[PDB]
Amino acid sequence: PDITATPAWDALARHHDQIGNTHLRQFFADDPGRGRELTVSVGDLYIDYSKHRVTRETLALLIDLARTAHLEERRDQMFAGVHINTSEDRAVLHTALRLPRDAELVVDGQDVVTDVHAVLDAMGAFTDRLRSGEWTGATGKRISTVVNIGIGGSDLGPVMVYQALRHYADAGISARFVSNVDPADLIATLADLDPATTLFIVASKTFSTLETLTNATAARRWLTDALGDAAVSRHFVAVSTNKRLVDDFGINTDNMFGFWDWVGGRYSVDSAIGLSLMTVIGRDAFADFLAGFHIIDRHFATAPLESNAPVLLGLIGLWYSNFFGAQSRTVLPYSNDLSRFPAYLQQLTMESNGKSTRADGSPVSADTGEIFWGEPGTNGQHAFYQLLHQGTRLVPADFIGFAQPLDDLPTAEGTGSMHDLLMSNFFAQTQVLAFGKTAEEIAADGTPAHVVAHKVMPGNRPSTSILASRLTPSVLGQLIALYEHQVFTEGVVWGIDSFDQWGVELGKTQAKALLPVITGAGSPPPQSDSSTDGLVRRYRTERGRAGLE
Amino acid sequence: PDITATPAWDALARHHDQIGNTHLRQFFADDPGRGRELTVSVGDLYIDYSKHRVTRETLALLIDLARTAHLEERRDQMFAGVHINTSEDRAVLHTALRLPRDAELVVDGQDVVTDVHAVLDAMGAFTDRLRSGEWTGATGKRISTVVNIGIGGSDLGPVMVYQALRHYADAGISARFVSNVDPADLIATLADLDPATTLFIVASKTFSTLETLTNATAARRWLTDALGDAAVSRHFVAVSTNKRLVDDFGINTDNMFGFWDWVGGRYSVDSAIGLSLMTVIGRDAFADFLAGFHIIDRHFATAPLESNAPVLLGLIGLWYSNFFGAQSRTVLPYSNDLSRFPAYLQQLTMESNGKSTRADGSPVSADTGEIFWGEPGTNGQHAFYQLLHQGTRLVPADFIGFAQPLDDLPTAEGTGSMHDLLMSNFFAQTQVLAFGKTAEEIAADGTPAHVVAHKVMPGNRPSTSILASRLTPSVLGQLIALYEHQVFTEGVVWGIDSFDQWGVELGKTQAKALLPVITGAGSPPPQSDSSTDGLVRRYRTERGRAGLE
Repeated sequence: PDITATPAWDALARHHDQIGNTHLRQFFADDPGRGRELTVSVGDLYIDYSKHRVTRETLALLIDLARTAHLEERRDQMFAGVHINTSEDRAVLHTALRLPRDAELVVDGQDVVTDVHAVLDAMGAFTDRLRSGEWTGATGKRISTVVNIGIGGSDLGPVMVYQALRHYADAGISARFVSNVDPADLIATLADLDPATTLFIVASKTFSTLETLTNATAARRWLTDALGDAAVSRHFVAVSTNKRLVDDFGINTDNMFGFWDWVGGRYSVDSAIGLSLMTVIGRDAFADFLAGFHIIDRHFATAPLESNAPVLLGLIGLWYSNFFGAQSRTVLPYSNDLSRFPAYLQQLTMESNGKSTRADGSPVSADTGEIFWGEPGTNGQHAFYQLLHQGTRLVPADFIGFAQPLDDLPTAEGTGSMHDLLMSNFFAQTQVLAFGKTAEEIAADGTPAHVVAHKVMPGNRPSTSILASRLTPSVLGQLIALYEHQVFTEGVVWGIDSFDQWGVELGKTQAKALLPVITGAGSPPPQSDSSTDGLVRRYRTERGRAGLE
Repeated sequence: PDITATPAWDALARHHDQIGNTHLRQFFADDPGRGRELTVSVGDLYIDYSKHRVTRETLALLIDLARTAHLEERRDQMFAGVHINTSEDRAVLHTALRLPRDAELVVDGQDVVTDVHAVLDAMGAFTDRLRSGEWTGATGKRISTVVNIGIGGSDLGPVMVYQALRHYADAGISARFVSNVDPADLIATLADLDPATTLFIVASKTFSTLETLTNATAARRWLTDALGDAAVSRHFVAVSTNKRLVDDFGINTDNMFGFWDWVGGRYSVDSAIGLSLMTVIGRDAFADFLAGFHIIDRHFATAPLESNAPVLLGLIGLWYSNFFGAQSRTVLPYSNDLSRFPAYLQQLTMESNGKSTRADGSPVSADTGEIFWGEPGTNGQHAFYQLLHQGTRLVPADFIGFAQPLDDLPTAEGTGSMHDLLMSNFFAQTQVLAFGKTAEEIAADGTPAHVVAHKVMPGNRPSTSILASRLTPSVLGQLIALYEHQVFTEGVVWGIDSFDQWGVELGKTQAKALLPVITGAGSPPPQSDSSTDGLVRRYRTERGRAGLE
């Protein structure tokens, strides 16, 4: 049914009519204990959601909305393996990817636990050979660089996760990632690499993906030109499900690591898609990574809604989006290693919840999925916080930070801690965003009167602070799972299908159709519209093709 | 005066009441020639703005708004060097940075043309020595890596620009960039570097910037531990204005390259801040870079508003933001080398126009500056276009592309062009975003009826396509200038000061104040609010400091 027509929804509209313009200064004045009580401690995460424009009543009303949407039933249905991906009629079981070996799960006649660990064991064995040097190139050398080839779910994860756990790379092998069909990507990434010490991971479920196979074939030519035709088998492995395409790409079929239809691309990093990560950090650390997801899964499934982190956060997001009209949310990890985290969340969130259709197929009556964007902390601070502070836009913000640093350096006087410098910003920014600074408060500073107005900080800019104990594989897994389940709760509330992605098909087929137009001999026929018609013609002349056109 | 109260503004509101729900399919049906006529060819740029929700009447009304805001007067006033940065009472003369040697410009008693080229010559001379090997390290070797240290305007430019013009690096020296105060940044970037062949560029106008000087001092310790104390002078240079801090950092004062108060950080890359770029591509290519800005400057200053690219684009942006309520704009360069372009534009646009105050100091009556975000094309496509296509958000989109590739590879059959593959997407995506696909059109495809609704592409998602001839230093300069002037036109219309950034000060001073709280002996006093109070305490325990607390 339409969530927008329920009493819970109306109750929230009326509530917003009352507190929608209330300032965080007043929220805190009225609610002294919120700083301690509107928090959730789970796993290695301390989650403080108190700097939000909510009362205890808001939270209860939001939770009411969740219950009328049957969040808990749908949640159980996902874990159990019912086909909640309605438009495609399939299960949604990324959560199964991180289940302990001893877990019990049979779905549609498949024992997924056994299938999952079978692949993980095979990855562990292959990867061990690489890290030990039992696996060698076509000439005698050990592999020192793994280069992943994929797009979307097959790239954003592997890259973010490699950068995030950089400190845990312990086998002297590094990784690179080639995703764009722009040939500049492949050419730049292979420039300084020795083919004899380089091994390729070609990641695609069908093994027919246009960019990936195009990139992979060019890489194969590079490898073969150097090492010969038979060398393919020890410089190429596949994360795929298609045994007959992998061979006969030249890849040995037992160097093919699979994953299933019930794991979506944007949910795939904890599957065989994480092969490159396991390569650089090892099967054990990889297992700690999976364990971190599981902690949050366990918490999502068992905790009451009132104390359920991903649910509360998802609901608070919806509060701003549907009732304040905030079009976007910004994620700001205070960690250079997490610099690709916001880009990862972009696919997770926007490809999941960027929908206009309910699961049944009826049109939505309200906004669905927010724009997600950000940059790591103390870079973003100097780039766009000006707008966060003094802009005209409501942008709920997630601050993510780590208490303990992995490595540290002294300040400029040769004492103290650069990490403490980092984190002083982490705490101050949310404080300043929330409460701001008045004209009177600025005037008391001694600022010239006519300058005061330009310095005024209106505040009321809300944030969640997530303070993890330390950046570890488990903690990374905890963070990803945390967001996966927020995405789930917002989706269920809106009644959309957040596990399909039909919106990308047409772009692919239309590109295939336009290719001969920009490539073929002789002038193109009139196109569908005068804009692409003019653009295609200019493209032809500019590529040196329209002499005679 | 308040732009929102003028007849031009009201005329636009009434116009929006009429065409605000009109679909691009109808816009094009009614206006067959728009594909050719709503374009501007300038420099090496072909700019097609026809896929926008505008009629010829919209454009005239938007241009009327511009004139009532005195865009052209303010524009001339900027070039001339009047103090349009009202809150700080200073000139805004980044445009002077790319003036030919023979140009005539005296402002406030300063001959800026002479001052500009003096610095450029000095950079040319220093940089030539590096590229030729006349400049050597403290041991006898040539410099093979330059590492820039800065934040904000002193980082985003140098990084984006190095990656964009990667193909033009021709002297065998590479570059790296260290911006975060998170020590992980410095530690990761220096890990595999030989101090004897490494040279540092420390970029900051005051040379007192907290992150930068902290990073720089740690780097100095790394360099000195290896090469000795006197080695500083040939491994450190400064882009700064403070001769007495540069020395006595240990840097030779004639290895200090300056820039002026009238160039803002987010407008500084074509100044001495571009030193690292000049190092890898040479003073000549650097001059072509500046020339590209100048072409667009010349065009901005002379072209009539009806055919003035940055003005039309700025106005169209405002149309969506102020009259459709679009909170963000996405920039999607189909080029892996331009992968950091969207992040660069984030600072340019949001730090400029994220304001709530007019130049006089009065409060704005409408939204000011949009959220800018994006990722390079064929990555973003697989990450978030799902939402662009089937989402619920209006996100005007800028597609940027290049006709000629720098280097190319064949497709998977060993013929054709990967670059043409890239560009087929470039043309198809805008086409699909604009016009979409109906239920009837999908049903005719053979799709099962109950699946049809999930595949529907509502379209009406607008875009500008910018097709540059080729990615060159000049073309990069043209693109940056193009955006600088859009930012200018939107700012002038809103009547804000887009060249100050007061909103960042408080965050800095509050971080300085919170530092002793998280660092000092003994438990912190009650903080300003219960959230930072709880967070600081958790931080202490987690860093191993609250034994006894």
